[PDB]
Amino acid sequence: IDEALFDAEEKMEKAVAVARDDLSTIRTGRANPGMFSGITIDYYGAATPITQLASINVPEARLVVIKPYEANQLRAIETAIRNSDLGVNPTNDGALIRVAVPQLTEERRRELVKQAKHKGEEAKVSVRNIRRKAMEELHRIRKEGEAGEDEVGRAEKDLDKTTHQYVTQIDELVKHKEGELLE
Repeated sequence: IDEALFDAEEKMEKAVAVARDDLSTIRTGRANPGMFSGITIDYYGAATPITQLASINVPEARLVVIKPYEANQLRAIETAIRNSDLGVNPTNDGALIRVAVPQLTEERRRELVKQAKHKGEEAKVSVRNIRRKAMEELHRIRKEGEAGEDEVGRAEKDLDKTTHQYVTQIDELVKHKEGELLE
């Protein structure tokens, strides 16, 4: 009973954390390092995220400043940022890549709102699957008479509450993202 519930809770929480970082990769007004994570260059044979290859810094609200660890990688990093879906055009002063974040077209906000809702959908499905796995275990325990009927009844109601708890948190994260998109 306990192994199944505690493990389910621990996994749900990881899944919520995973969703939080997933949403943080969405292009938004008020730039963040997350939106750069998806972007990747050919780094000596292996595609590498430029989150790994540079130090992203966000001074002003819609102004990003990026410093490549190995200077000769600037061109490729700046080119990757140019050819990404971020809708930005970088410049450089020989050492630092300067990225100006333009305002999103209302035409592109709904599109990124739909991506934020989809990422939420993914994680909620994953939370539901974790519940189902724990729930099947609870059903097996009752079938085999490995715990009292009321004991499992209690665990079932606890498991449901926990699931709702974490499905809502995901909804909250998406609502908060949808808000950041329409700002």
